Amino acid sequence: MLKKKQLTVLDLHPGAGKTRRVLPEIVREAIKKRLRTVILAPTRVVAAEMEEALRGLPVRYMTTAVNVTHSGTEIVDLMCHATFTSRLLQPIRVPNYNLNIMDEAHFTDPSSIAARGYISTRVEMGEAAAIFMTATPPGTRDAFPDSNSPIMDTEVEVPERAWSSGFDWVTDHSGKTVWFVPSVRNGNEIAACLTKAGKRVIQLSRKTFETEFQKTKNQEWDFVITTDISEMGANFKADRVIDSRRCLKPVILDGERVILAGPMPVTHASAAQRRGRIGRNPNKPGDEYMYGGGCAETDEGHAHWLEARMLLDNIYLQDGLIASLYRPEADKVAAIEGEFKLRTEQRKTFVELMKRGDLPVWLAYQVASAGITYTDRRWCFDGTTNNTIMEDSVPAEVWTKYGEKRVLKPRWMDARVCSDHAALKSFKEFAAGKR
Ligand SMILES: O=C1NC(=O)[C@]2(CCCNC2)N1
Repeated sequence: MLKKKQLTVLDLHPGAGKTRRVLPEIVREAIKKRLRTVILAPTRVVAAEMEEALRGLPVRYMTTAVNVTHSGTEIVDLMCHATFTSRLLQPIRVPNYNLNIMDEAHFTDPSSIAARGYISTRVEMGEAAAIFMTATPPGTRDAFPDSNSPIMDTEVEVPERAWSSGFDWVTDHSGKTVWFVPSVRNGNEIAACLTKAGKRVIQLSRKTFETEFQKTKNQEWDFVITTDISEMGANFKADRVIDSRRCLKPVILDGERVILAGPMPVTHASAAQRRGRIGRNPNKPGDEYMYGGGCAETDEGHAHWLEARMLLDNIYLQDGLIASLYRPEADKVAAIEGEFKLRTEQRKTFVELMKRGDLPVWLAYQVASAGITYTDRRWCFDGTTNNTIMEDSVPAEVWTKYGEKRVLKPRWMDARVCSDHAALKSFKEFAAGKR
């Protein structure tokens, strides 16, 4: 696999040992052949699990998730998918790695799609080798793959709201359950219902992932209520997965706004990864997987593929050449390579709105392409009245950096900035000029 001009997909079934058995062996061969290598982890939690599998090998951990003393003798670098894409965007010179390893290469976040595009382009050019590690490569139609031990698969109606009757099987369980919900607000309702019934619940989501995941190892729990973030390598000591088979889909309407569409069916890749959390112990057969819907190809027209094109159009590759998306996922968006290329100063603003502003890619691009500077927040209040952000069914208000109380009404409306309480509080802070 380590021969240049070669991209290998390592598609062993979930729990076959890609991370703990195959990855250390690849690292050893790369160090023997003096290949400057990058290892890309989807989350800080997977990076910490990788340090355990790679302990004793000279790897440089470019993450704050691991507390190791780097000697300077390392030719292998380990960083998160988002860190790699960020460093490509920023004016930091990233080495041109001879070997690129992506763990959980199925991740559909824009920074992961961009990383796959950049890497696969470098391989197509004959400049580098790559390895994509995932049980569910882009374009999988099988949601029931192999596992370490047999899983009991059951199609059943799954509640997506609080309940009093009709779902006795949910609370009649004596083990540990991982429940995938389409959104944070949906998770809150189900968690409140389980807690009222005397159950110990941990909730997980993108923003609180590292902190709450530690609670899954540190204390006894009955249920874990999570969003799709737990599809990226998160390991649990569970015996059942309850799967709504639903997700939210960010959609760009008329090229003017972003809505969160659905809940709608997940892809086969997500269903296989959610099911993949159980049946991982060969000595314990009979783990259950209860699913409450079918799969569909909801990644076509999904805003993340357009956002990944916005990122690759602003990453330098070679003169005016721009990286293409990784071929099996390239038709998920109708986009021309280069259409989102920004001039030097607008590009710098685009990077800063994402890095410091913490805004979604699409929204950061609308602001930067309009020729607005990072600290100028007048666009958060001058949008049409239909763009009024609402808090508790009344218009949201913020004190501007001028000491004037104004209704939050952005020129470009992106539902992700107000999808939950934490997202709205963070966007109010940005509109206030607090970061
Ligand atoms: O909202 C805006 N702030 C600004 O400085 C501009 C002025 C006119 C066009 N360039 C950007 N717009």
